[PDB]
Amino acid sequence: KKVIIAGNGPSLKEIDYSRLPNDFDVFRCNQFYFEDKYYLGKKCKAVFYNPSLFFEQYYTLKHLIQNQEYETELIMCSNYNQAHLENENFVKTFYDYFPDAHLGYDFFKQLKDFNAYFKFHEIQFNQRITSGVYMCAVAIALGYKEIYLSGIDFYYAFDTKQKNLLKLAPNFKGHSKNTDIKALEFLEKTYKIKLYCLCPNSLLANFIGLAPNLNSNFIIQEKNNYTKDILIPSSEAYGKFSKNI
Ligand SMILES: CC(=O)N[C@@H]1[C@@H](O)[C@@H](F)[C@@](OP(=O)(O)OC[C@H]2O[C@@H](n3ccc(N)nc3=O)[C@H](O)[C@@H]2O)(C(=O)O)O[C@H]1[C@H](O)[C@H](O)CO
Repeated sequence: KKVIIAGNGPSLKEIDYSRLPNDFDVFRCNQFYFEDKYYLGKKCKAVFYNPSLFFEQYYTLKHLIQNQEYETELIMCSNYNQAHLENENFVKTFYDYFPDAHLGYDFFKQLKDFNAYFKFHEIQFNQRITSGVYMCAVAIALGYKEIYLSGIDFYYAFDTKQKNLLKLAPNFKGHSKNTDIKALEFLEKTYKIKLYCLCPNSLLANFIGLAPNLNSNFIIQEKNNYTKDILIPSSEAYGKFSKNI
């Protein structure tokens, strides 16, 4: 099966739906649910969240599901088993606090050469990949062979400036384009998989070849009265979780 991997950049709103593969799974990340339309449908194979806001995103995801705004088979925390990158207790107890979820590193680490490539450049040169790229590695580890990229623009497809998210991550007021491209090329080259770019106005199309024009239709379903901010747990919830925070 093929996979569409979506970051949340402007390009997400500029998909050339003519080039959509026949049959595919969808990977989403972080604040994908801020999208004002279902640019890639309601059904996710996997949603990926950063360790630092995992508690709050998992809580928000449960409401998205409850409220029939999205579905997802897998729930991934994009960790790396590095003390300077994420809380060691959170990781240690993860499956007991989030039993239907997965540590992304369980899959990421199956790519030995890429794990090594990433670890070296991060710890040595402070080269971090974005989640778009992390999702790619995990996809390859699950045996996907064709990856179609959207929403990756090297710095959203929506107003991210929402009260709760601003409270949790005040930086919504590390990375580079090159670091991401070099990682993608490395993955393509080393693991013999195919990258495609679904967004021809994206700066990404300079680097990855355009997915092929089939004559695909896609219905972009509208959203109303939808969850467009992350939800915050109660202070008693944080109390209980606190060893892991
Ligand atoms: C403030 C802060 O912490 N920003 C980071 C950001 O530097 C980046 F690390 C990332 O990406 P995030 O912004 O959510 O966007 C999701 C992914 O979509 C692609 N994208 C999006 C917008 C854009 N203009 N150009 C892009 O390329 C990138 O592949 C990105 O990783 C991430 O984990 O990769 O996550 C956010 C937050 O940690 C997260 O949103 C909190 O839940």
